[PDB]
Amino acid sequence: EVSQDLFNQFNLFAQYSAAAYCGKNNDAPAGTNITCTGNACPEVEKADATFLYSFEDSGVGDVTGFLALDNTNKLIVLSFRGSRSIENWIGNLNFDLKEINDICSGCRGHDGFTSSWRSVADTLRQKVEDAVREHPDYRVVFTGHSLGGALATVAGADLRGNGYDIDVFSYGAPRVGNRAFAEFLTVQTGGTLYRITHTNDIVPRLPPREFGYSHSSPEYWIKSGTLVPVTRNDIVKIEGIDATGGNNQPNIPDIPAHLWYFGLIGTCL
Amino acid sequence: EVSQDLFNQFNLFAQYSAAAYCGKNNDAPAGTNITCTGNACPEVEKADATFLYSFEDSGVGDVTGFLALDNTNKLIVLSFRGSRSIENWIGNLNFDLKEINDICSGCRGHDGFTSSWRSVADTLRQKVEDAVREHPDYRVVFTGHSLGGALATVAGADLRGNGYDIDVFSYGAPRVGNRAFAEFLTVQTGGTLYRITHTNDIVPRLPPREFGYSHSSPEYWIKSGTLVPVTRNDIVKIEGIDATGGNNQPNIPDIPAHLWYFGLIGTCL
Ligand SMILES: *[C@@H]1O[C@H](CO)[C@@H](O)[C@H](O)[C@H]1NC(C)=O
Ligand SMILES: *[C@@H]1O[C@H](CO)[C@@H](O)[C@H](O)[C@H]1NC(C)=O
Ligand SMILES: O=Cc1ccc([N+](=O)[O-])cc1
Repeated sequence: EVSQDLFNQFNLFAQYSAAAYCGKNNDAPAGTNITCTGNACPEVEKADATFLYSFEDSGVGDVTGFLALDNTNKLIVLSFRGSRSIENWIGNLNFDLKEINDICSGCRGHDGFTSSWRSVADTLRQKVEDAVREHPDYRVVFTGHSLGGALATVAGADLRGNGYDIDVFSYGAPRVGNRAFAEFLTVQTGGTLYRITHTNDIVPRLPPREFGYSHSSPEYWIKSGTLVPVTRNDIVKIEGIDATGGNNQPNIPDIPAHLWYFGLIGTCL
Repeated sequence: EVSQDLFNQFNLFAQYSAAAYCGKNNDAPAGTNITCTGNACPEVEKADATFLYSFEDSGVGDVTGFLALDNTNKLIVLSFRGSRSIENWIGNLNFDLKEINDICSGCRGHDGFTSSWRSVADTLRQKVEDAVREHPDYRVVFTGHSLGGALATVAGADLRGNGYDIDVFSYGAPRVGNRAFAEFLTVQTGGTLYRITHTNDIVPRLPPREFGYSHSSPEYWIKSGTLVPVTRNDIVKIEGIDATGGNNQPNIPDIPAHLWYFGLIGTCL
C-alpha cells in the first residue's frame, strides 16, 4: 500500500513524537544527543540528532516539546508532546471553536489548541527560522502525537508559506477545527500533512463532528492491532474530508489503540 | 534456540500472567470468560477459558491473581499478579532470608514471598485440588510475572508431590532463596519450572547473589529487545545454577526491560 520510503518516514516521526514524552530531556542543553527510555525512539538515536531548543509548560497552554536538528536525515524537527494524562485530558476536553482568520479566512479552530499555539508561536517561529537559516537545505518537519499532533497541525497551517516547506506528521490527532479549516489543511501548498491514525483510536474521533468539527484529507490509517507490529500492507490511504472507513467508523473507540503507533507512544515504559 | 512447542507455551503463559494485571475483574463471577484490556492476552481470549476463582489482596502478603480453566488447551492455571507498582516494589524490596525446612532442607527462602505464599497456601491448594479432581487429565500450571513469578515458583515448590504434576512458568521472577533452594528448584520431581527472563531485566537480578541468593537452573533468556517481538530463535537456554551469560551479566540493568515478555506485561495500556 504505502511505499517503504514513506513507511520509514511514518516510523521515524512516530518516534520523534514518542520522544517528546520519553526523552530523557529538557533542562538538557542544546547540542545534547537525543535519547529515550524504554527503546521508545531507536531510529532517532541512530541519527546524529540533537536538541536545538527544549520547552516545558510554555505560555498559556503549558506547551511541551523540542526542536531538533538531524544531520543524518537532514531535518529540522519540531516535536510537540501530547498530554501527561491522556485519559483526564480527554475527560476535560472542551469543544469550543474560536475564530482564526489569521490562519485562513472563514476558519475556526478548537479554542485552546489555537490559543496554546498562538501563545508560543513567536518564540517557536523564531527558533525554527533560526534553524532554517543555519541549514537552508534541511527539510522542516513538525510532528506530534495526540494533543501534540494537534499543536503540530496548527503550528503548521500557521507557519506555512513563509518560504520554506513545512511537513506535518500527526499521530492520533484530534480534529482541530471547522469544515473551513479542514479544507485549507487538505489543499494548502508549501508542505504536506500526513495525518496518521490507528484502528479505533478514541482521540481522532474528538471533538465530534456534531460540535462543528471536520477532518482534513487524506488519512493514513493503520489497521494492525494494538501491540502488533506494522507493515506497509496494513497502512491504508483514505481520501475525502470527513471520510469514513478508516478511524472514523461507527464502533466503540479505545484508549489503548491511541497508544500504539508503530510502537509505544503517549507513554513510557 | 528453543523449540516451537516451548515457544508457544512460553507465549501462552506470558499472556495468562499478563491477564493477572489487565483482566477486567477480581470480583468477576466464577465461570465468566477471561478477557483483557489492550490486547494483553489474545491467546487466552482465543481459548475456551473461564475463571474458577478470583482472589485480591488475599492474606498477609496481599496476594492477587486467579485460577482458570482452559478447555481448549486442557489446563488448570493459577496466575499470580505482580505488584501494582513495580518501581516502588523494586525500591522497597526486602532482602531477608528465612528458614524453609518444610520444603527444602538447609534451604532458605525470601521472607516476604515465602510468608505471602504460606498465608494463602491452604485456600489455594484446596481450589487447585478441586479442579484436578474434576479434570483429572488437565495439566496444572502455576504462572506469574515479577512478584507473581516468585510466588508461583514458591507455590509450585510447595504443592508438588501430591500426585499431580505442577508446571511453573515464571516471567522476570526475582531470586527466591538460597543456594540450597536453587538446587532444590533445579532437581525437584513432579513438574518443570520454566524460568524466563528478558535481556537485562533488573528483577531477575534481585535480590543480589551478595545477599545469599541463588538462581535455579536452567534459565530461558529472551535476547530480543524491549518492544520487539519474540521468536523461538530469540530464546537461549542457559545451563547452571547462577549461570552468567544470560540475564546474569555484570552490565547494567533496566526497569523497562522488565515490562516486555513476548508482549506488554506488568502494566496495561
Ligand atoms: C552523540 O552522537 C554522536 C554521533 O551521532 C557521537 O559521535 C557522540 O559520541 C555522541 N555523544 C555522546 C555523549 O554520546
Ligand atoms: C465465552 O466463550 C465461549 C467459547 O470460548 C463462547 O461460546 C461464549 O459466547 C462466551 N461468553 C460470552 C459472554 O461471551
Ligand atoms: O523440535 C523440537 C520439538 C520439541 C517439542 C515438541 N513437542 O512437544 O511436540 C516437538 C518438537
